[PDB]
Amino acid sequence: FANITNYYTARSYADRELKKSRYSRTLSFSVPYKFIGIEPNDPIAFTYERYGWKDKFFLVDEVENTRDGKINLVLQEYGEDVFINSEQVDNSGNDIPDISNNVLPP
Amino acid sequence: MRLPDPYTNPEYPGLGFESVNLVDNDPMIRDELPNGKVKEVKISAQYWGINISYPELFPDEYAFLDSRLLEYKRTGDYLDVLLPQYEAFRVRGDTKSVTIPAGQKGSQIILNTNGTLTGQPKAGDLFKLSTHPKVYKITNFSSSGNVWNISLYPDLFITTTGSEKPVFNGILFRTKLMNGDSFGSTLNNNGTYSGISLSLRESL
Repeated sequence: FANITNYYTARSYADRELKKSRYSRTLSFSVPYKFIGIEPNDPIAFTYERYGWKDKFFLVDEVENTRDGKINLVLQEYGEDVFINSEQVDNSGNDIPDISNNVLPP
Repeated sequence: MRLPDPYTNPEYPGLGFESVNLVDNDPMIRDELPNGKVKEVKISAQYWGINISYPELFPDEYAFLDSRLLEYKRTGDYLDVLLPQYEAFRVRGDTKSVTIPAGQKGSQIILNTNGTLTGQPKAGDLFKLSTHPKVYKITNFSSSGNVWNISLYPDLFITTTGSEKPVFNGILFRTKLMNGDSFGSTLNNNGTYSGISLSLRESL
């Protein structure tokens, strides 16, 4: 992490990434001109009865708009647990100041 | 410029249209969803396609027809094509005292005949405005007094400015000759020209 300096925030973000890595499954399909307005990172519930899917959570990853009113989509599977935060402990006592690089007085 | 037909030129009976083909060209994007609902999308314009076939042509008939076609290709004019089957005279009178309210951009013309026109147009006839060259077919007609409600197949290619005048008789297709890139006619040993076909397209 380049832009994160808070230890607990970085730990939470790493936990989120680890949770998000467990859902690696993408889906692509096309929809008619209706449903216009879909944008990436939008919540979509997929329901395909042939599979064991009933309102499965997905996030838009790729959206392509054509001039003949057809929208191509690529969904990315997510979960609810991705956005809940697990309890952590305090690293307050593990700080290591650099008190070196100077001459100690007598 | 008018295409030679046995109306203006009866001395060349071989110039008659042995068979015409009025082609309805309205390109659309048709998509069939798996739920059984077929959906269409229309963007491009509709243009009447006319295909003319000819019989064996004697040297004088072919000379006249070829001179006219070469004059067309020289001046870059527009061939006018007259279909006899669409020349039934129903509406008669003056089309200058009739008024068309402006702002009509849909697929329907509402005009006040002002009682100056006798007869009524029939569905399936040919209708055209005086300020635009596009040719329309009347799909429905309801008359309530002097105001007429004419319904046209192609959506109005122009927005009425209030100065347009309806034209019911003497309607010509402002066509442009296709397949003119490779245009030819074989002359047989018996002196008659064969294999002449005109694929025309309405270039409004």
